[PDB]
Amino acid sequence: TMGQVGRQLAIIGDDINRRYDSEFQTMLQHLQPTAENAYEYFTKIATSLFESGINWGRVVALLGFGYRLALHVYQHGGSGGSG
Amino acid sequence: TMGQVGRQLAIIGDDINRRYDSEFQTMLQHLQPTAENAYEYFTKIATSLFESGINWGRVVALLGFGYRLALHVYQHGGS
Amino acid sequence: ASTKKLSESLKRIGDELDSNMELQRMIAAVDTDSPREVFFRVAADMFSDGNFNWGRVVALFYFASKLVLKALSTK
Amino acid sequence: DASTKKLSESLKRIGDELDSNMELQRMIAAVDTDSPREVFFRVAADMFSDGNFNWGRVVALFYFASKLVLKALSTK
Ligand SMILES: [C][C][C][C][C][C][C][C][C][C][C][C][C][C][C]C(=O)O[C][C]([O])[C]OP([O])(=O)O[C][C]N([C])([C])[C]
Ligand SMILES: [C][C][C][C][C][C][C][C][C][C][C][C][C][C][C]C(=O)O[C][C]([O])[C]OP([O])(=O)O[C][C]N([C])([C])[C]
Ligand SMILES: [C][C][C][C][C][C][C][C][C][C][C][C][C][C][C]C(=O)O[C][C]([O])[C]OP([O])(=O)O[C][C]N([C])([C])[C]
Ligand SMILES: [Cl-]
Ligand code: NA
Ligand code: NA
Ligand SMILES: [Zn+2]
Repeated sequence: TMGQVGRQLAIIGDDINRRYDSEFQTMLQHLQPTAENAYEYFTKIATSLFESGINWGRVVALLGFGYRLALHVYQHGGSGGSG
Repeated sequence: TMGQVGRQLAIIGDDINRRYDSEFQTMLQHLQPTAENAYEYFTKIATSLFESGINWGRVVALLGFGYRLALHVYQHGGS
Repeated sequence: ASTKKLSESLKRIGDELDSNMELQRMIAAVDTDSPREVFFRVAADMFSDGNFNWGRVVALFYFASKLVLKALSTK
Repeated sequence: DASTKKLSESLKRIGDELDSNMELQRMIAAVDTDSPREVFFRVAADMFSDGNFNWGRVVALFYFASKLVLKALSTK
């Protein structure tokens, strides 16, 4: 049927999701309440990751978490207060 | 009347290219000859920028420069 | 070898992308469900005149990165 | 807005799988018959055509798509 490549990529994604379940679950545990808190935290993880050395895949994974942070703020953004 | 947004976005891009000509030129001045030379320098510029604080636009510009390095390797040096 | 000049250059480009009201208005006008088809169109329409520069690329990076955000807001 | 050790390790393992995944690399190399724009257009919808979503599919799509941008740029 149509979309064999997309399905293959969907299968590969499901496998990655399956094998690294804990790694993705860890991404849901550092959500930030505001854009400023997300930019701060995104910077801290990015800085740590680059200090450990990076490859193309690591930059892609970093941006994956970044969109997880952005999506949380974009749908459920707070307004400071907790400090 | 077909392709207005795309052409509108192209106009903004051209204006950005003109106003920040010197800035884009600085990107070409720091091109790298190999993949790992690109990953090292990309690391140093990213960490330097991150030390100054970032917003969405600043990350996009960093990834813009990242693709500038990447494209140069994916075409020339390091064949 | 040296990054401070490049760093400030990236700050200036990025801040224009982040504060350009016209760009933000275009991103907000492509709500209404379908970021996938809008990117498909803009990506080609942007280079229909045969010109290329990295001002267009980063503008497309910014525009596209915001459509990914919207797309994720449905699923 | 602080603890990062565990997340960093998680991103290293996910990122390293993507960077060394031979199948993903083979797929990226199999669509070198031009229009990376149209392939992305197709795979982006086809990979979520079953109504499922997870961030393994997202990062797989990010990786595959980020390589098509490189190829797209290699045409000028
Ligand atoms: C490849 C090429 C392209 C590239 C792309 C990538 C980039 C990076 C990303 C990640 C980043 C992450 C961090 C941040 C998060 C948050 O918060 O987020 C939210 C939103 O929403 C944003 O916020 P803000 O900024 O604050 O906002 C803006 C404006 N408005 C309108 C939204 C308010
Ligand atoms: C939105 C999300 C999506 C995802 C993300 C996007 C962005 C990315 C980051 C930047 C990237 C960084 C820059 C540098 C690198 C380079 O160099 O490059 C070149 C070649 O071409 C490449 O290199 P490599 O890859 O490493 O090599 C090839 C591969 N193999 C297979 C050969 C190993
Ligand atoms: C999921 C996630 C994922 C999503 C996101 C991503 C984004 C990306 C964007 C970027 C893209 C860019 C590339 C393109 C280039 C061009 O131009 O292409 C056409 C040709 O063909 C062109 O051609 P012409 O125009 O004809 O010619 C050229 C000119 N010169 C001057 C350069 C020679
Ligand atoms: Cl946003
Ligand atoms: Na916990
Ligand atoms: Na700790
Ligand atoms: Zn949320």
